[PDB]
Amino acid sequence: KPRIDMHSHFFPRISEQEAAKFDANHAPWLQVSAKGDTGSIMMGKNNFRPVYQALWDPAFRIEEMDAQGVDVQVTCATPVMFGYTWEANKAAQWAERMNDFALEFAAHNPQRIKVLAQVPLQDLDLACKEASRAVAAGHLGIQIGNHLGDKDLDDATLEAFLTHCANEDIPILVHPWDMMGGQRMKKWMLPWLVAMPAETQLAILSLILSGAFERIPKSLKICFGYGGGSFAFLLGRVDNAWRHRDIVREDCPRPPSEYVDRFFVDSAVFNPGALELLVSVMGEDRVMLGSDYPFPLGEQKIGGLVLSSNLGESAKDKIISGNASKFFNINV
Amino acid sequence: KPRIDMHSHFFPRISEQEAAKFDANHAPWLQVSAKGDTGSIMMGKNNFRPVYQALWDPAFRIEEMDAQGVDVQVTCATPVMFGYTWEANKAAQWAERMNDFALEFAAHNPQRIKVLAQVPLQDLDLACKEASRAVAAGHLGIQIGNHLGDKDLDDATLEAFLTHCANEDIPILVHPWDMMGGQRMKKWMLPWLVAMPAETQLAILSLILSGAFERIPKSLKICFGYGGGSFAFLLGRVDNAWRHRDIVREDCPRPPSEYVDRFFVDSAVFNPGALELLVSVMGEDRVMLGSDYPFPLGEQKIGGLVLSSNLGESAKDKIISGNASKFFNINV
Ligand SMILES: [Co+2]
Ligand SMILES: [Co+2]
Repeated sequence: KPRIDMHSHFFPRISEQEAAKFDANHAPWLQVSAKGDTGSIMMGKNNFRPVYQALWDPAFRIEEMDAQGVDVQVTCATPVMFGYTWEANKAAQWAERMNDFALEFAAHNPQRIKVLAQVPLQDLDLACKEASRAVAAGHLGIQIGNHLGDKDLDDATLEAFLTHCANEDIPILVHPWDMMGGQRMKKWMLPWLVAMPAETQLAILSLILSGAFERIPKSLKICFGYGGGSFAFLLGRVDNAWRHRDIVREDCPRPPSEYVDRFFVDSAVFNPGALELLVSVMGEDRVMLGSDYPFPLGEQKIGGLVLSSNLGESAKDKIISGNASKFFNINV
Repeated sequence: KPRIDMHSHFFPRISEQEAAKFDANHAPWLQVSAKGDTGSIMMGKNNFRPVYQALWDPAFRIEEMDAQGVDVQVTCATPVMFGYTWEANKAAQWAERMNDFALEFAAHNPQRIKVLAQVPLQDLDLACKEASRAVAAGHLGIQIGNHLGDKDLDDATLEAFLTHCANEDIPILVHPWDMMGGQRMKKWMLPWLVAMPAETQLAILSLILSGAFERIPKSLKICFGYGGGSFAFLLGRVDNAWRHRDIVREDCPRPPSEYVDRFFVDSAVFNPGALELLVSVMGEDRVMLGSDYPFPLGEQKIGGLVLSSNLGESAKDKIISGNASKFFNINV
């Protein structure tokens, strides 16, 4: 059985002065130490995140997959590369540059490294073009942020994008980014612990309660990061509301929990009971191993949590291999 | 066996002028309709929120209690009553009558109807003043908003307040209000499904990761509303972050999951699996039955989820009744 990890990120070699050529405050670039082993994602002139080789260097990444026992890894852009706020033609350009970088990275060993495209989502026309092009060019689908400022997934532009992908049999992974919280969550990585899972839950819900899933064709393949946030756990609150308020029910014809057959989630929930509640709510067919490699708060032993749970033989196979094979049409 | 509902709310009978004497524009009052079965919480001259009778009628509440088999019920201010933005010294008094009004509602019957108080939390001194006098007066503890603007519970000022309450041996129910989200959660009661649980989780993690518990004594009896939100579901992720980053660990000397013996949660989670997972995280002694009566999104069949679960019979007894009596001081 081949182990598949479908949530991992990369960042290419981009010089400071080139990030500038797009935007001197918000275009990210990669400062690497001369040692070669480490560096940081930068932002204008500011440190954004400490990183290490496996992020940019595909050769190095292979050992680490050998070491982890990971055969096939589907990887994508680091969310900070998204460029969703920017002027649209630069973002469309930026995306095309990055999705090419990504193809290269994978070319090192295209059998074992698969990529996902980023798109200039603030512009529906350019975004569908990049989606279609980049999948022509090798990508197995797209990764988008869960929202566009105060447009959430129920917005018509975002729905139309999912609908473009649906119609072209292009899979989508949705990653939270640009977290709500303004000024309250500056210490202890709260943005990662509180805002992020709520962000993701809210992507799922914006689609459910807006009646979006009645409009998007049933053939869409859409997956949600980090177990779909707290979605599964708060699903009962959601149904309850739905049953007792017209305003909650107005746009959503079926109970919200009936819609769990319309998307997938990854496995990264960091706890045996959570994963089980998750697989319980979602079904063993809709969960995929993702690790969030190679970041500090990803699963440092990939598959560990699944490999050693109270779970089905076939279910574990589905989660570590089966599900993702189909979702991404990876020839097992 | 005597069922206790420790999460409910009231609004008082304040005459517009006898209210506006505080703020002609922002002090909330209650308008009682034609028949007498329906109302509206009014803001100065504005229609804020319509309301059914049991929010204001103690005599009527009793009948509904008897109909549910609730023997004792603890009720607190509706979040609109808070006024944590308001000029301290004014609210210091405004809180006082809110709390006297409360006692006035709990006068009709004290064996069965119990009160917690609100405070002018924006000024520490006035709030500490008020809590003590209000408890002395006959309130059983207090209810606070989870946050005050950008000021979360890791605040030395808030922390101080809680340490005060532990020392005077006063219990505290934490409720989420004034939800994060800016312009984003506008339909389908999204703030209540997403913002609310995130907020409650934020409040709990604020104490844990800030180190607040290594400075606040074991004597604080603090409960968090709505099952602690998504806290118990996401605990796995926090322990993982903590293990993997210095900034998560920097102020919290022990793994976050160990602090689960320093607080309580109510049980309003509206799902069998969620409840068991939550008791699995918190234990039978730290989960109390709360309905959120009389709001529509409260539990209809009060106690139903607990009584309908595969849990230890005496565990059931503790949620329903045992724990709350100890926690609040309710004669069995
Ligand atoms: Co990620
Ligand atoms: Co409430």
